[PDB]
Amino acid sequence: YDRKRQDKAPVGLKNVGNTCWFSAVIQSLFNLLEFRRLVLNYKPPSEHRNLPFMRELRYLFALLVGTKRKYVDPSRAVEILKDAFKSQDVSEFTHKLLDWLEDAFQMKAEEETDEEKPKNPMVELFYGRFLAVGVLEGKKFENTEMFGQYPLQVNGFKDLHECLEAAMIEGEGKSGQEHWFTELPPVLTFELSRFEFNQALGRPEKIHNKLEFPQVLYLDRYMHRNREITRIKREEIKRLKDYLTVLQQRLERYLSYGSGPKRFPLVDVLQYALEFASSKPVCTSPVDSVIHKPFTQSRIPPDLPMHPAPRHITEEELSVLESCLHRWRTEIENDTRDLQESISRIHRTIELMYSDKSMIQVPYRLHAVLVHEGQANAGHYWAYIFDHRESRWMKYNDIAVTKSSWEELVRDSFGGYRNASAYCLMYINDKAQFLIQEEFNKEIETLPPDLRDFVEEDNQRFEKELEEWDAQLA
Amino acid sequence: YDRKRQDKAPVGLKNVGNTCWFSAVIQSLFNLLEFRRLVLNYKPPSEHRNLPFMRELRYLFALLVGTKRKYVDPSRAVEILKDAFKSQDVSEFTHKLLDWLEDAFQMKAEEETDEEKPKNPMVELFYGRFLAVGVLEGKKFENTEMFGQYPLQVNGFKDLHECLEAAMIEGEGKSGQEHWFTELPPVLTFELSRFEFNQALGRPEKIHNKLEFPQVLYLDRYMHRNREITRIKREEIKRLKDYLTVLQQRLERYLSYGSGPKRFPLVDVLQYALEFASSKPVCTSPVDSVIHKPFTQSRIPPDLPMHPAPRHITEEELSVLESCLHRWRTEIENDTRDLQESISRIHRTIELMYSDKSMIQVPYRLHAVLVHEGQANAGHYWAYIFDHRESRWMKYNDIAVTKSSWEELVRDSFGGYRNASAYCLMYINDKAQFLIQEEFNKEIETLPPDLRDFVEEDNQRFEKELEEWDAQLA
Amino acid sequence: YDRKRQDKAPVGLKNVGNTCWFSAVIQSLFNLLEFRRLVLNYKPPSEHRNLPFMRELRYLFALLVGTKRKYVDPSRAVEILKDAFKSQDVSEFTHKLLDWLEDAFQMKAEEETDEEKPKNPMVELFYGRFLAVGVLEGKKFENTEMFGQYPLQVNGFKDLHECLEAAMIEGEGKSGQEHWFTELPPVLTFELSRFEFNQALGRPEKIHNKLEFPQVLYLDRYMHRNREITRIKREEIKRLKDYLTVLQQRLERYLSYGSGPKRFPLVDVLQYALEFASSKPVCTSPVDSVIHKPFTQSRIPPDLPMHPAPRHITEEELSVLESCLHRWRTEIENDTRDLQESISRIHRTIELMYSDKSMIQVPYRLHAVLVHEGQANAGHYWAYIFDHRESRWMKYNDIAVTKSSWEELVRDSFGGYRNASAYCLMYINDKAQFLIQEEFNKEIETLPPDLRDFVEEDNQRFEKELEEWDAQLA
Amino acid sequence: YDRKRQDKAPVGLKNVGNTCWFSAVIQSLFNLLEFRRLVLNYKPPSEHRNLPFMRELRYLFALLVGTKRKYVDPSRAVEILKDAFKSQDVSEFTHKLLDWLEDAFQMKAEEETDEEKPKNPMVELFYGRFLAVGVLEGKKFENTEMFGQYPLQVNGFKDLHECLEAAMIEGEGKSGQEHWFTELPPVLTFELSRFEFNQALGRPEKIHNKLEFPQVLYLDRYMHRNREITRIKREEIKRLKDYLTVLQQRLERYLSYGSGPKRFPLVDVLQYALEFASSKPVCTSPVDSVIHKPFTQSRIPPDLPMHPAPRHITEEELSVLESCLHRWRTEIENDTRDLQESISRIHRTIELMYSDKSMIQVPYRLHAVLVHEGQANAGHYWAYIFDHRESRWMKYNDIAVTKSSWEELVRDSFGGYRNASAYCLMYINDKAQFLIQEEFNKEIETLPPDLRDFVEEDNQRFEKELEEWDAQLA
Repeated sequence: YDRKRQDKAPVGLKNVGNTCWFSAVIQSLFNLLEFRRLVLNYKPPSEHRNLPFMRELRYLFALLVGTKRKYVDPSRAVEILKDAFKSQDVSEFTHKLLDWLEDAFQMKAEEETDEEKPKNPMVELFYGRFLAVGVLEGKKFENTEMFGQYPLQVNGFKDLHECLEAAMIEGEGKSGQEHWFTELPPVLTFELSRFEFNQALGRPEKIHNKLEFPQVLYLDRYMHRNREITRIKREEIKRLKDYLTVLQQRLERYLSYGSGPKRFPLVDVLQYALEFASSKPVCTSPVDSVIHKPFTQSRIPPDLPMHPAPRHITEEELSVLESCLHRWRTEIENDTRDLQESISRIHRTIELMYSDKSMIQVPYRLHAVLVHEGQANAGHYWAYIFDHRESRWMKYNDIAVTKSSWEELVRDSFGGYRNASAYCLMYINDKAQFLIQEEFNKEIETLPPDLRDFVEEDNQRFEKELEEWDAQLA
Repeated sequence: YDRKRQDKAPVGLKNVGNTCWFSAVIQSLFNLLEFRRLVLNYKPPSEHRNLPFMRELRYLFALLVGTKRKYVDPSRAVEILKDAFKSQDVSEFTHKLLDWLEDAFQMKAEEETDEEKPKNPMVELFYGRFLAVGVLEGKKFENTEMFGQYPLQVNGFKDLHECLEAAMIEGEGKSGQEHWFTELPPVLTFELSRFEFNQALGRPEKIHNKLEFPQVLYLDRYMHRNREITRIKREEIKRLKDYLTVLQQRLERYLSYGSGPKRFPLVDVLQYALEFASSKPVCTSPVDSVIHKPFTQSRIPPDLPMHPAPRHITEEELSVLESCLHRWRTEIENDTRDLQESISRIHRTIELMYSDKSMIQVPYRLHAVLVHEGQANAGHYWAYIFDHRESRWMKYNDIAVTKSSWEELVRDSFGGYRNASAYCLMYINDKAQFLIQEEFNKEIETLPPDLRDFVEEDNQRFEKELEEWDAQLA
Repeated sequence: YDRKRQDKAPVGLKNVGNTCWFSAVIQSLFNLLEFRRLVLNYKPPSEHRNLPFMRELRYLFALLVGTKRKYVDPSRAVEILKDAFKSQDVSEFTHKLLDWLEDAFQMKAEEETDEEKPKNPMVELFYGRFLAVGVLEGKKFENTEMFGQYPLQVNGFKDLHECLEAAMIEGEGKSGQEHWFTELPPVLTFELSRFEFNQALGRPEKIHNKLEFPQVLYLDRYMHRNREITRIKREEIKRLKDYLTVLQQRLERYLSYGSGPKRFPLVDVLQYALEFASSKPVCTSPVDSVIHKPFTQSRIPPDLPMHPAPRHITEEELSVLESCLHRWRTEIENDTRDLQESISRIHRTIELMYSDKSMIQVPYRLHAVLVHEGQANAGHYWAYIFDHRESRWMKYNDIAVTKSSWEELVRDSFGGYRNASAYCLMYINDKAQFLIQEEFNKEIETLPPDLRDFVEEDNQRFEKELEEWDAQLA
Repeated sequence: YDRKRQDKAPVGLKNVGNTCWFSAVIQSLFNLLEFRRLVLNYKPPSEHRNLPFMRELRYLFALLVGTKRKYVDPSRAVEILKDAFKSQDVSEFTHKLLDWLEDAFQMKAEEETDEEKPKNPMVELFYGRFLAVGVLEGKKFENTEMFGQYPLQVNGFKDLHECLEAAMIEGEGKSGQEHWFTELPPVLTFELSRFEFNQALGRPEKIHNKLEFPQVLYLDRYMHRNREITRIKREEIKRLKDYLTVLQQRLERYLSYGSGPKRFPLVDVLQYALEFASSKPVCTSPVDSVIHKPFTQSRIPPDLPMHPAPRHITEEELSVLESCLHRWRTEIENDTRDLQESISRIHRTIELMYSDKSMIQVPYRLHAVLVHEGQANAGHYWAYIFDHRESRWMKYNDIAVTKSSWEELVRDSFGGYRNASAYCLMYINDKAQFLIQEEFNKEIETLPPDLRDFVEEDNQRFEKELEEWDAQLA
């Protein structure tokens, strides 16, 4: 019973009161290096639980870098935003934790207002600004606004793009609105709300559709720059979707054919008709070591007529049927093929609509995925985070930080597969490569003298416990 | 908080360590009046936990008759057979409880061996004797044996008779065995073992087939008296079952027709063929307030050709098809009918095989059903018991004895429906009407002076608690 | 090959060009006696295919009464309304056939305009008049109108009443409309349109919901007389339906419980939890003739721990769980019961809403049901008709008129069960008992001298063919 | 209407009386070059329909090589083996067609018995010899025998190897038998019999299990050479299969857990228990533009208690449950993982058992696959054949020879997917590369002078029809 790091790995967090949402959200910010620098180069500049929190955060980050031991107890910092709702959501606890930083980095960026007016390095990372072409009542309206995480809703949609286009267009002398981005943050986050009313049940629940999202997300379609072209693509998309719907309907009828309540493939009914016509006729079905030549069939049953076959049939009734059906069967076997082939193409076309230079210009690496299993109020949470340097997806589940994969991530995050599902996606701008994923070079020993001390004391303190482990063999 | 009987109802039992199997089995014996007399007319005659048990049983029966309060704590008596396995099944606990009585009623029937040799009134009720026509190895063998509850196994069978015939015949210079009853007990019990190995799983589990049993059971087929006729019926049964199997196979083919992996009703394939032939032809399906007269149809769609229809067709291709199919359809529509009708009859015949005078002569009332929900070692148990006098099925679940029904009973007991299922059936001989269901007449006050006292003391003691309930309003 | 009537049964019709809709609709009018009298007491009074049709109809009715032979060829009469669309629906063919009669009985009721103005005995039977409380635009509007068959639409509804209420109320400064009957015909017909668009498919198809209808239909709720009370019931109905919806939602959650995508009965999860807690603990599951006493169980497996069981458990962890779950299980087992019981009651209440004297006063016998299997343009049709006198449902399928049942009728007519389904219901007023189902008494030989002759000639002509059948044995 | 070859492609066959089995089997032999040489270098050497057949075969092969036109009418040759059953199977028609060749190549190999005794070049290709270690009755027996196509049966098996091992071992003082190959043909064929009795139905039908087979088949395990090692592997295989069965059983219980008839994943029951315990308590459930911060959730419902939650709960009932379940859940979540992981490994191990040098030494290219859709007597047939030179799978369906793929082939041949399924597999020895797939080099014009003439005449004759096609524009 003495378990430390392993070859200087990443360190997890023992979360304390099933408040895992913390470890999830922290580990995401911690692995975003620029923000980690910001938190370590912060001192209290000279709601005021604000500042002792960020001190203990500073202390926990320090620990997360230069501890020798497997995990840390962040409860020191948690306890702070915990009692801060006394005198009660899970997504308010965080909303405050972001206010605290937003406000606290405003405070320490106000040390150079000696010759100046404000500018906030946290708000520089997360927030951006989108324009709103709102033709809201007869007359046109055009509001540009600030935005944090863009919230997206998930019901119905297959992929993220689908899920986003539709989340940015509302309505449409007919009122209406459409968004476009003006300025993206470098650290772009999305919310995926799966909550929806369940009429069968009483109340609103998590939807469970699979919703898939890319490792690389190209945002260029969603901006004023390409406002003109996008809008033109979007028509063609719709007019195509419209088309395949007709093909899909017209296909369904081949596949699911019949006037009755149970319906079968037309292919199969024609095939099975001719089988019965071609069946050897009958009148009374209510009372009763060998060497094989190359292309032969052993075991082929005797051709004794039975079961259902027709009672009689002309030679010139048969060969009419055989002409008619065996022709039609092929008329279907192809029409089906052509309808599937027609659709595949139209799908392909829609896939590629936004796919070349000019529209492959604003790429984003998926950095972190926050996933949640369980009920609305009470869940478990955890996170997937890209290593970047080692270039591998890492799964941060409270104490335990495992090397993971995209394939694994997918099973948890997309939904449908497990009970779990993703709720925050966190993308970072590829172009802003090192504004976020740099390591300020000069040439544990990478920390301010404040923290470098504490972390080393607390190392040594934990070291003694190991001297005491092999000294406790005798 | 003071709840007594209601209009002198039946009284339940607070079972103590999820040992409900007790309340179940006791309440069954208690409601069997003759046995209840026996237990009340027993005094210790002059493994010897045997006797103080039966004293406390005597005391609990007394209570069950003449208490004024809703239930009794039988733990006094339970505790006795509980520690009796120290120095561990649930179906050994009972096996001992029956030994105790069997042995203890032998003891007090040995008070009149002054001029005599033995005879046991308990063993007179439960036990009977069956003969064994065993042609076990070349030569014939014929063993008559005593039997308690006949154990039956349940896998596969629909009804109890099926479940019993097959449980009494084993095998068949070929070895073999068959049982017949010689002497039935008046109080005939059956075990229904649902345990069987589950190859998919590891280990043996409860089967869940529905298995149904009658309110009145006629045993005459199962005896030496009718040995000759039964054996003759059993042939005809088999030779009929054999027959309907052919009808059922030959039917299946009409219903589930096709050479492929998915197969459909022949009726429907012929119907849907003619629909397609009769469909209005087409060449290019891969690229594109009113008064109503009596028998009209509004809303009948326009006849515009579409979707799948054939590319061309002669007038004399059509009317060949129409002749051929519309004929065959009717050839099937009838063959089906005749095959179903043939089967119904054969079923009927088998139902009635053992159904008239000479074979309606040994009837048994289902008296009690013991049912069990839950796993093999740990369950819940309860019982259904016929009132006889009030003539209503009563559901005895530990503390709570509710007026119930045959329909309800059926849902718990038969299996398939709920998780629960019956494991003991307890039938009583109709002819032996009052040897069991009498009430020895003379003309609470129906009990020996011993018990009449205790029960009345303990009444009064419980009465004071009620004086203390309305006296505790102030 | 000579097949005549059987004991003077009813006679069918060999329909000629899969125009069965004729035999269906005719046999319905023929069995409605008053209308049959009308057609036989019609002579051409002195679109003029009108009159030679009705002559051949007169001749076919005559035949249907007094033929000795099994069926008749009505093609003489069919041919007439057939070519009448040359110079093309199936429900126009009939619409004309009704115009012809409607107009032709107007012609022969105009023989007593010598001292008078019109009155039409056909129109007297079929047609009625309904009022329209239409609050159509701000201001109120109130139109009474004539009506033939009331057309009803079927999607969604369970029973006919449901299917009718909703068919008589449209909408609802908000526009709206509601119908009530003013004057019912004695011979009240309804259309059941099952056609609806099928978005999955291309085009509109037959719906297949089961829709049930009564043998006796009480119309009183649907009239101005009870306009006040009905409207009051309809509120209470709605406010109850509203209520049970809440009960049904709140029930669903007990039955289909879980945060995940697959959800199970809460009962079962609690039951299966306690089974696992109560399972005998284990640490390493990834690498490895007897007399039976009455209430015992043979074959109960050994209790060897295995498979999944927990790794460890306190005695005071167990009995907390056992207290908590075994309590909750019962809290659910009852809540479920109470919710089902609550619903049953509310259903009952709604069933009886319109059920006593004052609302059991306008009864209608279902006289005939017209059913149709097959596609929109091309079907098969047939009819069920109540005998009244013999008091038995008769199934008229082209040539073949069989004794049938309500149970059989139900399978064809209601939908869901077979491919077939009913499209016209024909009810008759119970009170107008003999205006329709009389037989004008005086005391084959029940026909005018015209027809009595022809029918007897044509009898004799058919008789000779039978003299020629036993004379053709030699 | 004049359609010839396309860029000198392969030529199909218009089969004549739904006798496609011919085109199938011929095109397979034709594309096997050595056999094609044999048939072209055959002249009648000097049942005697034998020889004029092979003349017309010679003529049809000639045509298949050097025709300019799209297909050929082989009916000349078919007609010959057709009437040869007059004075009636489909797999006798072929059995004769192979006898004819077998016998006819014996005849023309008997032209060099001037100094010799026999040797047959056809029989050299197809036939081989297998040994039979038969311990048939107490004493051992050892028969080596000739064999043509090895017939395999398909029920149950997944892959061909499985399907073959089991087809070569029969039984096992206990009788028994096992085969091993002694001498393989270079052109090794297998039969896949899918016919089996269908007890539910009447009679034997095609099974539809997917059965998969490789493009490259390594036969070394199936021979006397490796008799010793194979037998040793086969034990270890069995003892492993035995093992995973235990793992699979022990897994099933985690996944499909419950005492009742419906059973659910243990994971899910524990998860859903804790959800309900953790549900916010309740007493009466039978009667009643914003900027979002980064990691927040909008739309999270209010926490108002409802529906099912428990009636009450201690703080120290809760945290016992939470300890107990949240622990156990993880105990399962891992045990599952370990059991799946254990199995994957054991599967892998079995896959590789026969997989390295010494057992990768006798490789066979799948050359041709013959597939058949339809009923036992009446089917459609077609073939897939590897090009070798162009190195692409070609689908030969009567007239129409299309460029195809392994992926496509798989859909037709393996079964389960379509109605069709493969019945002959034809493998060729990789090592015997050119004994079969050579082209005897020297340096249409590749044919004897006999055939070179006819084929060119018949070319020119067909050429005139094209002069007549553009000359028939005017």
